[PDB]
Amino acid sequence: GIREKIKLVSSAGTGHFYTTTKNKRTKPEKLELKKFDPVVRQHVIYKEAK
Amino acid sequence: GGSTRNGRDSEAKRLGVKRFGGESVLAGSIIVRQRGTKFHAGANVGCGRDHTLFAKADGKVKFEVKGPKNRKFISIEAE
Amino acid sequence: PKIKTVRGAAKRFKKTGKGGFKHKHANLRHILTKKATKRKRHLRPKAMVSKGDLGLVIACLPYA
RNA sequence: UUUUGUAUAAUGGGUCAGCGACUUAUAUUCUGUAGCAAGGUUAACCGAAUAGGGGAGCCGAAGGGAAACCGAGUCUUAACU
RNA sequence: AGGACCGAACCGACUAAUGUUGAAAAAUUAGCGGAUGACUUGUGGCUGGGGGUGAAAGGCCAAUCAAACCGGGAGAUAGCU
RNA sequence: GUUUAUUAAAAACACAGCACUGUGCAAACACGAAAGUGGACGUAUACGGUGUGACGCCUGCCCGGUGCCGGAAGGUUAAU
RNA sequence: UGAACUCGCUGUGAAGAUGCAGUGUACCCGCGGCAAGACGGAAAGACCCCGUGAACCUUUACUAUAGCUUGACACUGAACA
RNA sequence: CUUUAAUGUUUGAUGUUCUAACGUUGACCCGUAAUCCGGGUUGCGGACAGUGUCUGGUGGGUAGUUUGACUGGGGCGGUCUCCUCCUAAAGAGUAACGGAGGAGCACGAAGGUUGGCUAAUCCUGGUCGGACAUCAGGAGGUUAGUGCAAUGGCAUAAGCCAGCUUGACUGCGAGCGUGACGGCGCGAGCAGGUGCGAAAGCAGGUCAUAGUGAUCCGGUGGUUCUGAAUGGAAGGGCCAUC
Ligand SMILES: [Mg+2]
Ligand SMILES: [Mg+2]
Ligand SMILES: [Mg+2]
Ligand SMILES: [Mg+2]
Ligand SMILES: [Mg+2]
Ligand SMILES: [Mg+2]
Ligand SMILES: [Mg+2]
Ligand SMILES: [Mg+2]
Ligand SMILES: [Mg+2]
Ligand SMILES: [Mg+2]
Ligand SMILES: [Mg+2]
Ligand SMILES: [Mg+2]
Ligand SMILES: [Mg+2]
Ligand SMILES: [Mg+2]
Ligand SMILES: [Mg+2]
Ligand SMILES: [Mg+2]
Ligand SMILES: [Mg+2]
Ligand SMILES: [Mg+2]
Ligand SMILES: [Mg+2]
Ligand SMILES: [Mg+2]
Ligand SMILES: [Mg+2]
Ligand SMILES: [Mg+2]
Ligand SMILES: [Mg+2]
Ligand SMILES: [Mg+2]
Ligand SMILES: [Mg+2]
Ligand SMILES: [Mg+2]
Ligand SMILES: [Mg+2]
Ligand SMILES: [Mg+2]
Ligand SMILES: [Mg+2]
Ligand SMILES: [Mg+2]
Ligand SMILES: [Mg+2]
Ligand SMILES: [Mg+2]
Ligand SMILES: [Mg+2]
Ligand SMILES: [Mg+2]
Ligand SMILES: [Mg+2]
Ligand SMILES: [Mg+2]
Ligand SMILES: [Mg+2]
Ligand SMILES: [Mg+2]
Ligand SMILES: [Mg+2]
Ligand SMILES: [Mg+2]
Ligand SMILES: [Mg+2]
Ligand SMILES: [Mg+2]
Ligand SMILES: [Mg+2]
Ligand SMILES: [Mg+2]
Ligand SMILES: [Mg+2]
Repeated sequence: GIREKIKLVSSAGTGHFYTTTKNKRTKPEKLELKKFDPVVRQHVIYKEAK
Repeated sequence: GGSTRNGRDSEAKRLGVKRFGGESVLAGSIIVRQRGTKFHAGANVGCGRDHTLFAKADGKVKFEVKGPKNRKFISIEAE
Repeated sequence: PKIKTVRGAAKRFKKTGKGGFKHKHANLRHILTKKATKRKRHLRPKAMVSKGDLGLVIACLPYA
C-alpha cells in the first residue's frame, strides 16, 4: 500500500478539488490534468499532486 | 490444510422470458458474468460493465441462435 | 411519569407528513476517495425508513 | 413438570383444612363505545365544593427544507422533461 | 546440676474396638506421650473485623471464619430452576 | 518442644548456632489523619528485618537479566 | 410415604419392568432371621460443563490510590564575596 | 550614527557570617506537694528543618475490574472479514472442525477514442547457434494471451502496436436485481461542459466477479445557513475531504 492519496486543486479561484492516488517512488513528478470545475462550469487545469 | 472459506452471494442466473417484467429497460434477462451464450440481439440494449443485459422500452423477451459459431442472443419484440 | 424519548434517535430521525420517518444515508463520513461519485451522489439525498424498522423507530420516539 | 420423546427406574406431592402468585400509579399507541363537529377540551385554583367559573395551556385543521426561507407547494440543481 | 530418667495427681490425644436416629452435635474401654518446665492452673485486665492473634494449619476470634455476629441500603440482581 | 478445637502430630513450625542487611538515638521500625505510645527508662558486645537451622568437613564459577548501593560528565524531562 | 388388590421368566419400551405382551407358577394371615431388588433412605452432585455468576489470592494485566520521594510558591529575615 | 568596552543601578545563581521568625524528646525557676501542659531565664540549631497548595517519579501496601466465541464434553490445536470451484439433487438459495485455491492490491497508463495487427507448438533450409535466441518457407488454427487465484468469457477481439487525448467529468435518472435491515449492484435517457473520429458514433475508469470498516469524536478547505440585547466574532449546520 505504498500508493498514497493526493488532491488535485483547480487552478481557478474556486476552492473545488478532486482526490485520487498516485505512486511516489515511481513517478515523483507533479500530475497535471484538465477536469471540469462545477463552480465556474468550465474545464480547467488541476495541480497539487505530490 | 484449510477448508470452509467459500464465497457467498453468487447473485442470479435467469430473471425471466417474454413479458415478465416488460416495462422500461429492466435489469434482468441475463446470466450475469456469462457473456457467452447470452449476447445483446440489438433489440435489447447492450451489456453493462459487469455483462448485464437489459431492455430498451417494452416488449416480449425471446432467445434465438443465429450467426457463425451458433451463439445465443436475447432480443425484444417492440410493441 | 412521562415517557422519556431516546435523544439518540430524536436527532437521527424526523417525522414526515404521512407518519413516516426520513433519515440520512450511511457511508458518507470519511474514506471517500475510493468510493464512486455515482455511489456518493446516490447516498447524498435522504431516504425513508423501511417497514421492519418502523416499530423500533416509533418505540424510540413516542413524542415525535 | 420438563422434553424430540416418559408407565417410566427423570422432578414434586404422607393426607385434610386454611392462606398462596399478572396488581397499582402516571405517560404513550391502538380497538370498542358515548358526547361534541373544523373544532374538541380544560389543569392549578375560586366556589353555596360531584353544579358553576377558570381556555393558562394541549391536540387538530399545511407541508417542504439542515436552516434562512417559501408555502399547496416546497427541496435538490446553474435548471430540470 | 539437668528444657536429665521411670512413674501417680495434672496437661495431652498416637493405635484399636464400640458408638454413628449416640449415654455424648467428638464421647466410652483398653493401651499411649509429657509430667521442675518453652510446664500447668484460678481470678481480673488488654488487643475488634479487611481488623485482632497466630512456635504458621488460612489455624482461632462464643458449637459459625479465604474475611465474625446483629440491624439497615433491601423487595440487591438472577438472560437460571 | 509446637500444630490443622471436631478425619492429617509429621519429614511440617519452633529451636540454640550461622550469615547478610538497616539503625548514631527525637535511632530504624510498628500502631495512630494528629497528639502520642511501643522499640526502651535500652544506646552498635544494642535493637529491627531476611534466609539457613546442633555439631564435624565445607560452601565452587557467572553481575548478561531483575533488584539494591554509588557516581558536580552528557541526553531527555513536571509544575512555574 | 402419588395411590396399590405390591410373583417368576422371555421380549417390548425414555434403550436394566411388580404393574406393558406372551407364558409359567401361586389357598388367606403371622412370627424369627439374611440383605439380591424396589436404579432403596439423606444431601436441588463437591467430579465435568455452562452463567457476558460470586469470593479470595498472584503478578513486569488495566485504571486508581495510601505511603515514600523531587522541585516551585507560602510560613521566610539581614549583611558580605 | 555602532558589528564594540566599563564606574554606578536593577534583577538571578553559588558560598560564608548573623539573628529576630521557627525547632529543641538540653539545663534551671514558677503555676505546683505534678517526668502532662503553659509561662520565664539561659544554652544549642537556625532561615535550615518541618507543615499547607501545586507538581514529576515510585508505589500488588491497598482497592475496583477484565481476561471472547465456535468446538462431535471441555482443554490444546485450528478458525472468525471478502473472492473462485465442487459438494448443490439441469431456475435462485442451501450445512458440516467437508474437498481445493486466492484477497487486505496495481495503473496517470495497464483509462478514453481513432487507425492497424493476430497466437502456441512442430517441420524444412541457413555463419557464430546449440534441444531452445534471430531469419525464410511450410504444417497447425487458439492447445497462445489477459497486471494477480479459479470460473465464465473474448477473433468482433476483452489479446498485440501506434497517433491524439483526460469521460478515472459535474447535477439527475424512468426502470430493475439482491438483501430482515443497514446497504450493495446494473441502468437507457435529460441538462452543462469536454476528448477521439470525415461521419454514423464511443467515452460517467480498467474482460467480469476479491483489493475492505458503520456510528460517535475530532482535523483541513468552501459557503454567506445560523449567530442567546444589537453589530461582529466564537461555536454549530450544509458541501468536499482526512
Ligand atoms: Mg462530512
Ligand atoms: Mg434429554
Ligand atoms: Mg408409553
Ligand atoms: Mg427409563
Ligand atoms: Mg416418578
Ligand atoms: Mg430438575
Ligand atoms: Mg418425594
Ligand atoms: Mg410546518
Ligand atoms: Mg524431664
Ligand atoms: Mg515419664
Ligand atoms: Mg489425630
Ligand atoms: Mg484413655
Ligand atoms: Mg522422656
Ligand atoms: Mg494451603
Ligand atoms: Mg467458631
Ligand atoms: Mg469482602
Ligand atoms: Mg437500592
Ligand atoms: Mg429477593
Ligand atoms: Mg441462557
Ligand atoms: Mg516430641
Ligand atoms: Mg494441640
Ligand atoms: Mg516514643
Ligand atoms: Mg528449613
Ligand atoms: Mg535441611
Ligand atoms: Mg423381574
Ligand atoms: Mg427386562
Ligand atoms: Mg418377616
Ligand atoms: Mg441387618
Ligand atoms: Mg415402581
Ligand atoms: Mg438414592
Ligand atoms: Mg443440581
Ligand atoms: Mg487486586
Ligand atoms: Mg460492581
Ligand atoms: Mg471478576
Ligand atoms: Mg465456550
Ligand atoms: Mg472436543
Ligand atoms: Mg443451483
Ligand atoms: Mg433443483
Ligand atoms: Mg434452509
Ligand atoms: Mg487493461
Ligand atoms: Mg479498434
Ligand atoms: Mg483496451
Ligand atoms: Mg481483471
Ligand atoms: Mg450577539
Ligand atoms: Mg464551519
